[PDB]
This record gives sequence, C-alpha cells and structure tokens, in this order.
Amino acid sequence: RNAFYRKLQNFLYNVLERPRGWAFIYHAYVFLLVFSCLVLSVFSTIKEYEKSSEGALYILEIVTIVVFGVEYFVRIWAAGCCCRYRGWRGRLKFARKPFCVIDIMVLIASIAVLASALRSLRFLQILRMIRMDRRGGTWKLLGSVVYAHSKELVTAWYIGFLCLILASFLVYLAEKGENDHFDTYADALWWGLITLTTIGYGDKYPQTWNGRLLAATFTLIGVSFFALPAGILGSGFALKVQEQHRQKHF
Amino acid sequence: RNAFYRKLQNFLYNVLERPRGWAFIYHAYVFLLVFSCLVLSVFSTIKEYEKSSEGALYILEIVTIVVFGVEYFVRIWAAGCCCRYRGWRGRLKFARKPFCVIDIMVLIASIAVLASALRSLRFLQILRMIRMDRRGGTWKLLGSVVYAHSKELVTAWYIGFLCLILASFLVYLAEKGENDHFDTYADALWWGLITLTTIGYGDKYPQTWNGRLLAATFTLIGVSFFALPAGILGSGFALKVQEQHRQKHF
Amino acid sequence: RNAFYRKLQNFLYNVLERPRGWAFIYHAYVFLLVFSCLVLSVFSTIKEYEKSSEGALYILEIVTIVVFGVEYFVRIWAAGCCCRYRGWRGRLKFARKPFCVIDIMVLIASIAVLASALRSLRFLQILRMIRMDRRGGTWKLLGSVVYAHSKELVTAWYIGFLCLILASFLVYLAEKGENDHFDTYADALWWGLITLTTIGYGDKYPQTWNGRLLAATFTLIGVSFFALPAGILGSGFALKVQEQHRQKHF
Amino acid sequence: RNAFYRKLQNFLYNVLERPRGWAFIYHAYVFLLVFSCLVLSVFSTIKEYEKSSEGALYILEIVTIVVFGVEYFVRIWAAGCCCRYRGWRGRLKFARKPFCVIDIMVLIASIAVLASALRSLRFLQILRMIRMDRRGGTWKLLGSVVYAHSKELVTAWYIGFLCLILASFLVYLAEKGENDHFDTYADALWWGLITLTTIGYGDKYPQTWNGRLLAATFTLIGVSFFALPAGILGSGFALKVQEQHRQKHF
Ligand SMILES: O=C(Nc1ccc(Cl)nc1)c1ccc(F)cc1
Ligand SMILES: O=C(Nc1ccc(Cl)nc1)c1ccc(F)cc1
Ligand SMILES: O=C(Nc1ccc(Cl)nc1)c1ccc(F)cc1
Ligand SMILES: O=C(Nc1ccc(Cl)nc1)c1ccc(F)cc1
Repeated sequence: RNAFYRKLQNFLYNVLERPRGWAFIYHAYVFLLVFSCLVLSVFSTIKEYEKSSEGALYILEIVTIVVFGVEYFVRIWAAGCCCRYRGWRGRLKFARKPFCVIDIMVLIASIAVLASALRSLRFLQILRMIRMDRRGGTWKLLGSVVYAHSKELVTAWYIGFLCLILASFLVYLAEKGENDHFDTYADALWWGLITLTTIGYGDKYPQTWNGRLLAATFTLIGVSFFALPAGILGSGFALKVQEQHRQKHF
Repeated sequence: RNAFYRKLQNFLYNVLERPRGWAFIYHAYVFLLVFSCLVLSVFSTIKEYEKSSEGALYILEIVTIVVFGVEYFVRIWAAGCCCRYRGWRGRLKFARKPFCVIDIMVLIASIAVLASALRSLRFLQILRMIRMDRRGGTWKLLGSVVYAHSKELVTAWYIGFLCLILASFLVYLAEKGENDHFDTYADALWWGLITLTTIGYGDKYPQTWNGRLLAATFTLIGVSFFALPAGILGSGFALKVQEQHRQKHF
Repeated sequence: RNAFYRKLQNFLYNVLERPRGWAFIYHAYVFLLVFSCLVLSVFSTIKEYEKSSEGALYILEIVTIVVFGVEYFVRIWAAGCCCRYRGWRGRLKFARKPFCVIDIMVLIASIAVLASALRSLRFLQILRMIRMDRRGGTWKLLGSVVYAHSKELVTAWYIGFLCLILASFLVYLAEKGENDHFDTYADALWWGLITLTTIGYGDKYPQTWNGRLLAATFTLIGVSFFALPAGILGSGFALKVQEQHRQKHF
Repeated sequence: RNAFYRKLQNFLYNVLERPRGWAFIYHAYVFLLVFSCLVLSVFSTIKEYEKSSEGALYILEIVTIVVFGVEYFVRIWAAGCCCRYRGWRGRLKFARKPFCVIDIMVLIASIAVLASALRSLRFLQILRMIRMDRRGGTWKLLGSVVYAHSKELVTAWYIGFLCLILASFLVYLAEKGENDHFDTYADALWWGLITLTTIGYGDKYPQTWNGRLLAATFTLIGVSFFALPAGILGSGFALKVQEQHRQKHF
C-alpha cells in the first residue's frame, strides 16, 4: 500500500524522467500529439482548408494542455523519488530550476492562449517542440562533437568563405555588363552563396564565356569546401560511436 | 543415379537458395529479366511509343511467369536438401512460412493478370523487385547500422527540424508582403524543406534584403544539418566493414 | 660512354615509365598540353570564336603528334632496361601487349586525322585523356575499394531504388489530374530521379497538398539513401589510407 | 616596474601572437569589426541603400586603420619578448619577414585609400580577411590532409572527369537536333558540369527519350564521383583528429 505508494511514485518519476525501454513509447505518443498539432496548424493557415481544421485544432489543443499540465503536476509531486527532494524545501528549490520555471510559465501562457494571435500560436507551437528534449541530450552531444573538431570546422568554413568571395568578385567583373542577373556585388555574392552550397535555384547563372570559364574552375574547388563540415561531423559522430562501443567491449 | 539424385537436388537447393560464386550470375540474369520488364512498362505508358512495346511486354511477361513458377516448384521440391524438411510434414510446414505464402499468392495473381489494369500492373511490377531480396539481407544490414547510430541520427534530424522551423518562420515574416512566393506558412515550410535538403527547385526564393540576409545565415548552418545522416550512416557502413575485415584477419 | 649508354637508356625507361619525384613534372606538362588541346577544341566548336582558334589547334595538334610519337619510339627502344626485354624477341613480345598495340594504332590514326571529322576529333580527344593513366592506377584503386564495399553499395542502391519507385508512383496518383508536369509514369520517374539525387532542375515539382505532403516525407528519407555511396566510398578511401600509413609505421 | 615592463611586453607579444584561451576573444572582436565592414560595403554598393551606409563606413573604416596600425606598432615594439629579437638587429631582420612587409605595405596603402575606387576597396576588403590567419594555420592543415590523400583525390577527380566527358558527348548526340538547350559541345559540357556537381540550375536539361535515358544512368554513377573528395577529405580530417586525440591519451 504505502510501500506500493513509494514504489509507484518512484516509478512515475522514472517514466516521466529518464526512461529506458518502455516509457519511451509513451513519450513517442505525446510527441505524435504535438506533431499533428503542428501539422494541423500549418494546414489551418491556408484559407482553402480553413473550416475543415479549426474544430480539430480546438479539441487537440485542449488535449495538449490537459496532458502537459498533468505531466507537470506529476513532475512536481513525484520529485521526492530520488534522495534529494522531499517535503517542501527540496521540492521548492527544484522548481527553482530553469526548466521547470519556463515550463510552468509556458503552461499558464497556453491557458492564456485558450483564454499576434495566430503568429503567437506559431511561436508557442515552435516552443513545445523544444520541450521534447528535457535533458538537453541532442544539444549536448552536438556541442561535444563540434568542439572536438573546432580546428577543422574553422578551416573548412574559412577557406570556403575565401573561395566564395574570390569567385563572386571574379564572376562579377566578368559578366557585369553582359548579364542582367549580376548587377551589384550583392547579387554576385548571392549567386556564389547559392551555388557553392549546391542549391542552385537557377535565377542567376553566368552567361558569358568568361563567366562560365571562371565558374567552372571555382565550382569544382568550392563545392567541396562548402560540403566539408557535413562530412567532418558525420565521420566524427561515427567514430565516437565506434569508440564508445569498444569501451562497452572493454 | 539416386546418389546423383540427392546430390543434384541438394545443389539445386543451394543455387536457388544461398549462392556463393557461380549461381549469382543466374540470379543476375533473372533480375535483368524483371528489370527490362519494368523499363519496358515505363515506356509502354506513353502513347507515342505504345504499339512498339506491347508485344514485347506480352512475350516477356509470360517468360517471367514461366521462370518464376519453375523456380517456385523447385523451391518446394528441393526443400528436403537440408536436415529438416522431407516427406510431407517438413515441406508442408515450410510452405507455411511467410515468404512462400506471399510468393505463391502473387504467382497465382500474376496468372490472373494474364487471365486498375495498368495501375495494378505497376503495383505487381514493384512487388517483383522485392522478390529479389529473399533472405532480407539488405534490410537487415540497414536496420543494424541505423540502430547502432540511433542517438546521432535523432540529433541530426531533430536539430535540423528545429532549424527548418525557425528559418521558415523568420523568412516568412521578412518577405510576406513583398514576395508573392511566400504567402502562407505552408509555402515558407515548403521553401525551407526544399532548400535545406539542397534540392532548390527554384520556384520560391527570398527576394528581399531581409529575406536574403536571413537565408544566408541559415543555409550555412542548416544545409549541414540536413546532410548529416547521409554522412553518419556512410561512415557507419565503412567502419563496420573495416571491423569485419579485421576479424577475418583475426 | 656505353656505360653511360646503358645508364641513360635505363633512366629514360624509368622516367617514361614509373616516375617517383622528378619525371612527374614532365608528365604534368604533357598533360597540360593535351588538356589545353581539349579546351581549345571545345572553344573551336562555337562559330563565334571559330577563326580565332583554328590555327592554334593546328600547331598544338601537330605538337601532340610530335611528342607522343617520340615518347612511343623511346617506349620501345628503351624497353630492354629491365631484365626481360632485349634484342628483338623480348621487344617483339612486349609490343604484343594490349596497351602498346592500342597506342601505336591510335598514333597512326592520328596521322590519318592530319591526313565525322569534328565528331571523330572529339572522339580521339577523349581517348588521349585515357592515355594519361598507363598503369591503370586509378581504375585499379577504385575497383579495389568498390569490391570490398560490395554489400553496402548494393543495399544503398537497392533501397534507394525501392524508395524512388514508391515515391514516384504515389506522387503520380496524387497529382496526375491536377498537375501538367506529371502526365505519365515516365515523368513521375524523371522527377523522382532528379529530386532524390538532389539535382532539382525545377521543371517538375508537386503542386498539390497531397503531392507536397508525400514528397515531404520521401525526400527526408530518400535523399539520404541516394547520397549514401558517396559517403561509403569516401570513408572507405580514407580508412584504407590510414591502414596503409600505419603499416608504413609498422 | 621595469620587471613589470618586461612581463607586460612579453604578455602583449603573446596575446597579439599565439593566444590560448583569453586573447582569442580579443581577436574575435577585431574579426567582427572587419566582418561588419565587409557586409556594410556589400550593402553600400546598391544605390537604394547608399546614403544610409556611407557615414557608418567612414567611421568604421578609420577605426579599422586605428586598431590595425596600433596592433602593428605593438607587433614590432613587443618583438623582443622571445630570445631572438632585441635592440635593432633582431627587430630589423624580423620586419624583413614576408608577413610584416606585406602588412606594413597594406597599412600605408589603406592610408592612401583614405587619402578603381570602390573596386579597389573590394580588393582591400578581401585582403584584410587574409590577415585573420597570421600563422597560416588553416592553409597548413588543409595542405597536410590533401597531400596524404593525393592518390584518392586524383582518382576521384580523374574518373569523374572521364564520366563528365563521356556523358556530355553522348547526351549531345542524343539531343542536338531535338533540343535547343544543347547546340554546341560547349553547352553539353556546361550541362554536364552543372549536373554532376548536383547544382542543377535548370536551364539545360535533356528533353528526349534518348537524352533522359542516357542521363539517368550517368547521374547515378557520376554524381557519386563528383561528390567523393568532399567525403574523402571529411573522413581524413575526422581520422586525423582521432589519432591526435589518442596520442594525447598516449
Ligand atoms: O514545457 C513546456 N515548454 C518548454 C519550453 C522550453 C523548455 Cl527549455 N522546456 C519546456 C510546455 C508544457 C506545457 C504547455 F502547454 C506548453 C509548454
Ligand atoms: O515471389 C514473388 N513475389 C514476392 C513478393 C514479396 C515477397 Cl516478400 N517475396 C516475393 C513472385 C514470384 C513469381 C511472380 F510471377 C510474381 C511474384
Ligand atoms: O597512347 C595513345 N592512346 C591510348 C589509348 C588507349 C589506351 Cl588504354 N592507351 C593509350 C595515343 C598516343 C599518341 C597519339 F597521337 C594518340 C593516342
Ligand atoms: O595585415 C594586413 N594585411 C595582410 C595582408 C596579407 C597577409 Cl599574408 N597578412 C596581412 C593589414 C593591416 C592593416 C590594414 F589597415 C590593412 C591590412
């Protein structure tokens, strides 16, 4: 009973908090809730499919406030499951943390939402997605790998930037008179930035033997430069996972 | 004779089943059969080259039913080559497997095809390609590598998703009045999704100093994010092959 | 004298053949010769800059025949520098090799060129570039790495192909009536092939809530698939160089 | 006092020179200075936002000359902090170095700037960015990794070049009569170069069953080739960082 009380409350604290194998499905269903809320709002903006989504958004929005408020109250009530928190001093200081402050704030503000309307709704819908990473796991991992590869990321971005400036200047001089697309150094930088990242919208391209002959050399070099950090961080991630797996192997 | 009987039937079971060096050419020729069937159907849809491909499709389609039905009957008759199957109980339970059920089903349904016409033909032509992976080798390998890299794939897709939402919102506010392309948050999400994946169709691009100045920062960051998992899985594959080769080295 | 004779002839054989540090500059200058020949022909096709390049192409073309014929005669005369070739039997059998046959053939045919005109010139200009890899070093290395990664390349291309077929079919059904771009399954395959490779010409894009909602899921998945083998072979190359460097370290 | 003199002057030499943890913020603020100068010039070219940036560019330009001249004088005065330089002979020979020559030259020339106007300003603004890498760290690291991967970079670029030539020739023959886009071998090379790098502006695409059927094979092969070196250098960087970290681990 009361023994089941303590064991239950602890279990609740662990599912709501760090889950290992089974509570993750629960979190996945809450995430699918907020996700469909986001997609339905995106649908609800365009006035051709407006009336066919408002009512659904009302019901699902309230269901979001329901489940999040219930989660939060359990986040507080089930705080004394670890050694630290208990009574009112440990719980009080716990809510003083940054996450629980910002959480309770946004919860009340959401009630104000159901109380700059659609725009602020877009804002809150963005914010609820950040809730899905409580412990800051993704951010912490990304920052780790980026830091260890600081010098190589910087050489990739620095030399890529030099190549963008030089290529855009040269193609500017080559086609300024002949081509309408290039008229300012602003447009030559736009083309160069949207060509070395391999997007290539297609609205500005060299149209001169001088322009095409210059872009032909600088694409082969620059495109690789601007695609380096995707590869450096990719192989950084993969190597780190291999090392961690080895240490599991001991 | 009968000794050659057992040795033959076993050999048939191994070529039709897991081949090592020589039967793989046989499978490659059956695959080229179904492949040219698929390409010829793709040609046969456009009514300018219609009559010049129907007869070929008829002959080649029947040849497909011929060779697949013959393969399947040998798949059953040559099942008793391993220790398990023999007589009628091991063979019976073997056909109870999922693959042989779905195979025999689709074989009879194909006979019904030669008995929603062209559309269902497109459907079956898709399905026969899935037949080319009997043991589920490709799927099994891909699932292995993805699982071991679960945390890094999720951080790549999660942070990329945050960058897509924020960049699309900001560029929306920046160019909503000035640019026709952006009119709803649906179009800002479309541009953002088709720009950070570096496709860049070119139908929606920022056309404002505010828009271009915002997209210029967010491409440099986001494009890398959306191109991470290609690199993480790439180096995951390559590392796994190096480890397996080492263990061959012992 | 004659001692200098043998030492010279051997040296010639080594520079014309496998060079290590100093003859490579010589080969680089011959390559720049043929390269500028190729670029000048590309210029010479367009009839606005026709007369300003014909004479240069004549002089440089003959200089190419000069240096290549001289190289080839030394390739034969200096064959007896290793242990095998000497006199007339070793030299005779050496010219029987495939490379020297095709080389002498193309040399005489080039003289026939100076004796389907511009088109065949395009053909020969392509061929002379293949001459730049005598020992087949690049091809041999590429084939090595591809073979060791056979299984992962095949899973990347196979699953990417499945994703292309399924995505193109679905977007076809979604926008066939609404969008002009998609009219046949041939055009849906064209869009799908030119979208998952992240080229994105921009001439065919989904223009329907159903189309865009289907393409939005399948790009995130497929684009990674079609960009896998670039990454798998990239990390295969890099790993192989690290191993070879280690064995230099012993 | 004088002891504080020597300790100070040495400290100045180390912050202006190789900084470790704290002076790097100082350098970051000087870099943000020159960066905003570059962006403001890019704004100042377009005559719609001309008058709203000239005065800012004047003030910030002079501030650049102020801080750089002050840095340089301290670069000389604080040269005797290491063992070598002192008095007038070590300092004299130090300024004889290439960097300090080019630095003092560009400093005086900048004063001449405040004394081909806007174009030369674009030129100097480019040059000041190269100042941000004094020790040539980025260039040295990039050259290291490229050299160790010389053979694989060359096979990637060589075989990619062969694929570009062959694909452009074939698609030329396939669509020369039917498609306006392709009219010369120059345009077929332009399309091929701007398609295998996955830019895809969209101004030249095959529009013929023969053209599309040829491009469909060659994209799958070539696109990977032209995206190899980004991946090879990516995994080269990542591997080198793992080795260096291990040797820190000893
Ligand atoms: O938790 C919430 N937002 C949040 C924001 C930032 C961070 Cl860092 N963590 C969490 C939240 C809960 C219920 C609700 F209706 C709305 C928002
Ligand atoms: O085997 C066949 N389809 C299949 C489908 C799914 C799975 Cl998982 N395995 C196999 C098949 C054989 C002959 C034929 F005419 C048509 C289809
Ligand atoms: O060597 C030549 N072509 C070649 C072709 C294929 C292979 Cl595999 N190796 C070499 C060559 C030499 C002189 C010349 F004028 C024209 C061609
Ligand atoms: O140092 C400067 N330029 C430079 C150029 C090339 C190299 Cl390699 N190193 C440095 C510099 C200092 C003050 C100034 F107002 C303008 C330029």
